[PDB]
Amino acid sequence: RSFIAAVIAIGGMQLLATMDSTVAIVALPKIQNELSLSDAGRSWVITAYVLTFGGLMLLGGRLGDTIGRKRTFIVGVALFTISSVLCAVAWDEATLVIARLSQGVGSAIASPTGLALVATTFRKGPARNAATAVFAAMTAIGSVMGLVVGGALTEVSWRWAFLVNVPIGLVMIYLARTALRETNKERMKLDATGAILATLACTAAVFAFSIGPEKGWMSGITIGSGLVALAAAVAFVIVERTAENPVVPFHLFRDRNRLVTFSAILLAGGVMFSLTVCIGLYVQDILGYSALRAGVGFIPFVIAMGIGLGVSSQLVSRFSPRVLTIGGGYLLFGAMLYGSFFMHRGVPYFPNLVMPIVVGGIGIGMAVVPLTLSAIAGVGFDQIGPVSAIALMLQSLGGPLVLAVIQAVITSRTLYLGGTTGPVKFMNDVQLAALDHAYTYGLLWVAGAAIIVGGMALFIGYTPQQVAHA
Amino acid sequence: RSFIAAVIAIGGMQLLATMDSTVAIVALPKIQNELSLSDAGRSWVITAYVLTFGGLMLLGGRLGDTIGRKRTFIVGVALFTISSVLCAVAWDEATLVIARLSQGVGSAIASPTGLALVATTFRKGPARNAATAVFAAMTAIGSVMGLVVGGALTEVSWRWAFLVNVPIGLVMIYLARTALRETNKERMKLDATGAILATLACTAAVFAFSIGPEKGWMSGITIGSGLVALAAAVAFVIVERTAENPVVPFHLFRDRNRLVTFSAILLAGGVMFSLTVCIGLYVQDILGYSALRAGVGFIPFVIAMGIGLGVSSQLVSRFSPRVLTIGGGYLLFGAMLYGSFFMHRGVPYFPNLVMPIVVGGIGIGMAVVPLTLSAIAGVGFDQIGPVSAIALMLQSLGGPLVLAVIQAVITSRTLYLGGTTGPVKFMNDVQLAALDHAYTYGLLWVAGAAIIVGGMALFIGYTPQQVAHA
Ligand SMILES: CCCCCCCCCCCCCCCCCC(=O)OC[C@H](COP(=O)(O)OC[C@H](O)CO)OC(=O)CCCCCCCCCCCCCCC
Ligand SMILES: CCCCCCCCCCCCCCCCCC(=O)OC[C@H](COP(=O)(O)OC[C@H](O)CO)OC(=O)CCCCCCCCCCCCCCC
Ligand SMILES: CCCCCCCCCCCCCCCCCC(=O)OC[C@H](COP(=O)(O)OC[C@H](O)CO)OC(=O)CCCCCCCCCCCCCCC
Ligand SMILES: CC(C)CCC[C@@H](C)[C@H]1CC[C@H]2[C@@H]3CC=C4C[C@@H](OC(=O)CCC(=O)O)CC[C@]4(C)[C@H]3CC[C@]12C
Ligand SMILES: CC(C)CCC[C@@H](C)[C@H]1CC[C@H]2[C@@H]3CC=C4C[C@@H](OC(=O)CCC(=O)O)CC[C@]4(C)[C@H]3CC[C@]12C
Ligand SMILES: O=C(Nc1cc2c(cc1C(=O)c1ccccc1)OCCO2)c1ccccc1Br
Ligand SMILES: O=C(Nc1cc2c(cc1C(=O)c1ccccc1)OCCO2)c1ccccc1Br
Repeated sequence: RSFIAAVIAIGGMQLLATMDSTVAIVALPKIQNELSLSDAGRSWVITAYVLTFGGLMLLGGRLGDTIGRKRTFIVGVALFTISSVLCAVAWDEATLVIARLSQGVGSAIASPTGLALVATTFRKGPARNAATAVFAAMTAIGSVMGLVVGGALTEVSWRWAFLVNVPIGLVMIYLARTALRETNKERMKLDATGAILATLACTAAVFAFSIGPEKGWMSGITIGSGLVALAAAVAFVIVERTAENPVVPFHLFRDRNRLVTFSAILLAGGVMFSLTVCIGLYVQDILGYSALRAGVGFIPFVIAMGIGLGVSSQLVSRFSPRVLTIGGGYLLFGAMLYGSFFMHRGVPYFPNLVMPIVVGGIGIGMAVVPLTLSAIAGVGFDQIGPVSAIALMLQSLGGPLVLAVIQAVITSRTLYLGGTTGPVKFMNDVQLAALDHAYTYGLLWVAGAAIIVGGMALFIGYTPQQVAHA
Repeated sequence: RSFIAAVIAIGGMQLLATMDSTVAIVALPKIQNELSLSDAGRSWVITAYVLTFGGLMLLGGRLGDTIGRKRTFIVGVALFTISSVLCAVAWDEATLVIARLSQGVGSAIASPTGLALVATTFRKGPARNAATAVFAAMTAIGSVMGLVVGGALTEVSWRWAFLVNVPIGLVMIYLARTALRETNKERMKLDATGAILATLACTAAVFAFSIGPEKGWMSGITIGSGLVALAAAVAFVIVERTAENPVVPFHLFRDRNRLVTFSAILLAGGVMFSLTVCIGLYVQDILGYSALRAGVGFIPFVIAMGIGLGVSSQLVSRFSPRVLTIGGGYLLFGAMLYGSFFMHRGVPYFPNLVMPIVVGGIGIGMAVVPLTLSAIAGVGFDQIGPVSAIALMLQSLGGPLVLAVIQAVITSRTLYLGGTTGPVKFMNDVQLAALDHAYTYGLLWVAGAAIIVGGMALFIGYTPQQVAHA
């Protein structure tokens, strides 16, 4: 009971953040019908959460040291649960933006502390391997349940979908309080100036990136904000040289195996993000599956991923992360190749969707556990805070960068085959066939990126003694 | 009985040529101890066959159009059979060279005609697909038989190893005489100047490439012969402009999927040749399996390849050559990755050699049939000669080019890990471990080359109607 409550409590914010993220995507069309926030306002509800999630994440890593990791986990999760209630009673556009900003602040504080808790509470060995498998398991369970919950009761209203995080948020706070021990260490002074410039640089960079498409990549407010991001980043690096208790220990990423590992998760997160988005839009637009049936159809992904994670936890103590990452990616590579050739519209479910999803899930499950263990391998307790934050930050940062290239390929080929860059709701059934072949073509580009990820996975070079022993 | 005698007869030269090559490899050390031809002559027995095999191949493609494809097949195989008897009674170094030259001339005349017989004897449809599988099947049966026969009765004498080709050589002539019909077409005049310059250019290019390492890449006989190859090649291209009945129809390779397909088999053949040479030296030097037990240990490869060829022959009428080539290569990719991580000296047979060999065999067998069908797809009868000759030539030309890069990587890492560039018979068991890990490393570079082959295979764009229908 003590072990089971511990792993469930630690992985709670992974369940909440991913489940809330998918519910937001499902409920975004109906927010437009009610609030009438226009097409400009459609992205602010998504970018508001992302803006402060990425802005405050590096602050949230070191915050667990100077206040405590367990208290930081409850405080961060509690703010998220409260923010979801305010989000579900939004009056207008302004209230919904402030509510989404508050959720990201709560999730920015708690997400790094969740992975840092994995590193600290469970001693290296089978306990950390099992905890890592469960931590990555609830990441996938949340997203599917978001589709099912979002797709199930979105008909009655979109407000009820957001209130569903309150029962889950409260039970995780109850489990965390009654199953985690506040290890009383000496509190460490926070880097005031170092954290201010990091938060300023990250928020400004995200603002410029998000606001570019809306207003223009050279208008002046985009590059103007990017100039402030560059200025803060340079001043942050200069100040961190002589900084005590740094927000980012740059000296730490000189091991020649931390850089390789942290470069791998950066692009591996980009491949995973572009894969979920592309498959999500393809299932929604081409197949027309709807959220409820799409969510119920992805249950085999969760069961398949659970098998891959469970197997890999046992295998990580005998095989190095190098082979397991390549072995898992190899399975995913076949699943995406199969889905790149036999994925026309109207194909049945069992032979064409159950198999590649199940095979791909085991590949993702197998490769996630070794990467997570090697990310948090051999750091300490005074430097595990920021290192966990950077692993989350690089995972999320690689999403838009790779996906931007992929979406350009979808758009380029959709015009080449004959198609329109408008909404799917107006298509000629031949422009819609062009879009069908554009998505299937871009899946090869995602496969090309996955090859590069495996290319630098060959430089990881961690033995299983460092990551999953003692 | 007519179909079985036909397919066995047509692919007989592939059995002879491949089997003879492996027997010469196995028997080379014992030829040295008797004839005492020194290290300089060690390669002249191998390069003499290759020098004239590549030199006369392009002339042998057009030779069936002016004399007859059935007559050319019997004459070529008969000269190979007669040359093997002379090769087995060699008195000294000079006569062994002349005997190997005569074998290559017979193989150069028969090999292009053998693949031309596949295209012309069997109508497009299930007959050609089954004949292609058998044609490729007996290439691998021949290689493994060369190990088993070479390694079995090498003990008594190496001369008996070369006489084993006479019972097989005679029966393939008998089958070809009583199972192939001489389709009486009008004989087409031969290109005199074009064939002469093509033979001169190819022989000089091979002579310069072969004699380079022995004498040096800049001595004057290397670039001097290379100068003759370039002068002949340029003159050959000039006279082929106004050539009636050309030896190489350059205009034919402008379809944008003939170039892609023929570039695939060039580098696909280079990948395959480096894979057998690297695995052959690894098994010989590191594992110390000896020829007889190595040959018996590769019997699962023949059975595994037979399953792959048999499955692919039925699947090629429903799936395009694009997906089958990628599907076959994907299986080979996993086998080579598995062998690149869990292949140390001293590992057992069943878990570490039977599985990667069987999986790799099915992968190669699956990919071989679609490539062969698309290579000979949509040509005719008056241009099938040179097209098949070019396909055999590019397959054989890609071997040394890719293998030169792979061997350079093997050597470089052997020194990096701490090793010696001498023979394996003097090793310190720590320099042999460095060589062991060098071969395992170079298997990754072969896997990188296979990926590039897969990328080019996506541009084939043949439907199954063009290659395996009607
Ligand atoms: C991977 C990082 C490793 C380092 C990780 C180390 C760094 C520290 C963090 C550790 C914890 C994170 C791991 C969590 C598990 C991995 C995430 C995941 O897997 O989560 C499920 C996902 C939705 O949840 P998420 O919100 O997490 O999504 C991803 C995030 O957004 C961005 O990472 O859903 C899917 O799997 C999509 C389906 C997969 C398809 C399989 C292939 C079939 C292709 C056929 C084509 C058919 C259609 C045609 C189409 C054209
Ligand atoms: C101490 C350490 C070191 C010190 C420090 C030393 C210095 C650090 C080195 C950094 C990286 C250098 C190169 C990185 C680029 C990637 C390599 C690459 O580009 O080459 C990939 C290679 C060949 O192919 P290419 O054709 O590209 O090469 C030829 C030309 O590029 C084409 O012209 O392929 C492979 O063998 C990879 C095998 C695995 C792939 C199959 C499975 C998928 C992988 C995992 C996915 C995980 C998903 C996770 C989701 C959960
Ligand atoms: C492929 C061309 C397609 C276009 C073809 C179209 C063009 C026209 C011609 C068509 C007919 C040719 C096809 C014949 C079949 C393919 C050849 C083949 O397959 O023949 C068996 C081969 C020996 O016969 P060959 O003499 O023909 O050899 C090749 C030639 O020399 C050059 O092509 O043996 C082997 O398979 C080696 C073992 C394979 C290993 C599998 C992966 C395991 C890796 C684990 C590593 C463990 C050790 C570590 C190591 C470090
Ligand atoms: C008609 C069909 C057969 C055409 C498809 C063949 C090519 C047009 C495509 C198929 C896959 C593509 C490759 C897939 C992956 C990549 C990796 C890509 O790099 C990235 O994804 C980098 C992402 C980043 O910027 O962070 C560069 C192009 C490349 C080599 C692509 C080059 C073009 C390729 C070979
Ligand atoms: C010892 C540890 C640190 C592992 C490090 C190995 C990697 C640095 C190797 C393994 C796979 C290699 C790649 C495999 C194949 C290729 C294709 C190669 O070009 C070819 O087409 C090779 C075949 C040829 O034409 O000769 C260019 C380098 C590259 C990307 C290689 C670059 C170096 C890589 C990444
Ligand atoms: O995120 C997952 N899907 C999606 C991601 C998206 C997206 C849509 C989806 C959908 O699925 C979907 C939604 C409504 C109706 C039909 C399908 O539209 C914007 C970009 O992001 C996902 C969750 C769990 C498991 C696998 C996945 Br692919
Ligand atoms: O040609 C095949 N092997 C070889 C190729 C070689 C080579 C050696 C071998 C051997 O095997 C071998 C020979 C003697 C003792 C032990 C092993 O030395 C020079 C370079 O070429 C082969 C044949 C059929 C199936 C698979 C293969 Br890999």
